[PDB]
Amino acid sequence: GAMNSSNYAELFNNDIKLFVDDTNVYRVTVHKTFEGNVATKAINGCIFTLNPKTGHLFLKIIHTSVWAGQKRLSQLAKWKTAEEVSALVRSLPKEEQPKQIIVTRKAMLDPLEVHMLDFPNIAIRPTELRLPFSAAMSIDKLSDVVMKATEPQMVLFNIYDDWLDRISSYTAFSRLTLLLRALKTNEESAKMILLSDPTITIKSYHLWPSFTDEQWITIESQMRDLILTEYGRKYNV
Amino acid sequence: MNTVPFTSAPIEVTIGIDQYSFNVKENQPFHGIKDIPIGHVHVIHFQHADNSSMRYGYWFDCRMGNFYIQYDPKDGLYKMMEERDGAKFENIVHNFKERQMMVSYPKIDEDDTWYNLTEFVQMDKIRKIVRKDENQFSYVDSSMTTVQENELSDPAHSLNYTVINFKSREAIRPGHEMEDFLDKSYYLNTVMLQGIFKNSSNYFGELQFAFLNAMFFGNYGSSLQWHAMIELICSSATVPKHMLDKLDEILYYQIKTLPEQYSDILLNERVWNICLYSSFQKNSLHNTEKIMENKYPELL
Repeated sequence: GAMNSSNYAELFNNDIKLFVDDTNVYRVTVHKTFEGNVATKAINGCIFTLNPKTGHLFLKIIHTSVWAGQKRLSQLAKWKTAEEVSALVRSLPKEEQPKQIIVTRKAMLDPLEVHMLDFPNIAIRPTELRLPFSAAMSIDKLSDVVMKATEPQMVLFNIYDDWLDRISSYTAFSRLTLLLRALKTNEESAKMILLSDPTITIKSYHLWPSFTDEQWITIESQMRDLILTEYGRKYNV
Repeated sequence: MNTVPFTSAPIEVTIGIDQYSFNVKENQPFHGIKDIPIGHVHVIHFQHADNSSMRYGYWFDCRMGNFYIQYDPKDGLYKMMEERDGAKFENIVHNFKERQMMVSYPKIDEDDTWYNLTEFVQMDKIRKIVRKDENQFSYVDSSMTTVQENELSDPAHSLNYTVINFKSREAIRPGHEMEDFLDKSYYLNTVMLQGIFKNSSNYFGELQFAFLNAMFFGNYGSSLQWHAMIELICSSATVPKHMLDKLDEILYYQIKTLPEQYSDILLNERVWNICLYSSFQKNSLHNTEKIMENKYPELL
């Protein structure tokens, strides 16, 4: 059934699984028309499909042309997310196909289930976890490849960079969710924490800075403080 | 007007005939039901006074043979049997009528209720849902499971309703996932009407038979089937106008007949709210919407 705090270790076992987040598929700016009505203009989006064990990210870029002359776009966006995940699974060799797909939003269940009818042994699960994958587009290199796309494109990343060389997938996921939670709560302050020190760079082939083990502890502490500092403002507590 | 004689009533029982019912006392000199209207199916049904567990009954058509009821003290129920000897049967019925040992099917001349509930129900379709080809009449009870309930355990005792499943390859054409899921017209019109039922009359027969089994036996699988066949039409954008008009009439008489006190168990909130207020056909069921709003406003 639902993935929660109770069954959290299951994310790091040897059963292939993928998180699917559809938050950034259909993205708009709302603006005024010359007549003083309101209109939306779509921008490029992405499906965020992540193997939490390996860090492998299947970033499917959703080009604005998808939406041209379509109606009920927030509804279509769930079905298009499901079409593209189903197509990804069918493209993978059998031994690479997931056993489970966990959707971060319950509205993706029926669309994904219907598109995956050909795969009755792949479980489609919701989660009770509130994962911060919406903040994916706060990661500069992911944001850049999405906005520059001129056509539908699939880009493959490791969202853990080379972390699994030094830490477990449990710890790598904890680090990723803390970074994304911070970027989601206060993007400016999170980016300042990550790039404030000029001597620490991001490798051409990486998403995040090249931090030593001790620098990661400091960064992780600064991220926790940011999230509490911000929660201190929100609620005045 | 045909007759179903009873050998005797050795156990205290509530006897149903169609929408009517009578309490019979233990060893009361009851010998059956006369004046049963020719031209419809009928259902004769039972609920023992000493064990209300297992409502059970028999669907029959008096045109297909001479049928009687006899209590079996071994299996502990009223059984239907066919009398093949025409002259023995007529002779038995004539005797019981003379001694006025039979209740009269109590049909008011103005009242089309039974016709309206069974308009599309045919014995030959019942005998394919309820498989026991040695008998011309069909046994149903409270506890019998459907083929679909059994998939999700004795095949011989199943209700073989047509399986309907909105998240099945049968319901969803490869490459038309969103279209077929949001608009079930393909599934209704091509798969079910043209494909399996052949026509709207057979589809309505099964819908009406599922309802009556749900109402008279509290058969939960039957109730699921009735709701599924309503939802499949209401969730289709493209339905022939004659089918919508007929559905409105069918559902109106089902809601009209339903005991007021069973609406909590026999009506599915989600299906009715969706069908009347959100679906493609929300504005196509005027009679059904007015009786539901006036009789069961809490459900909605």
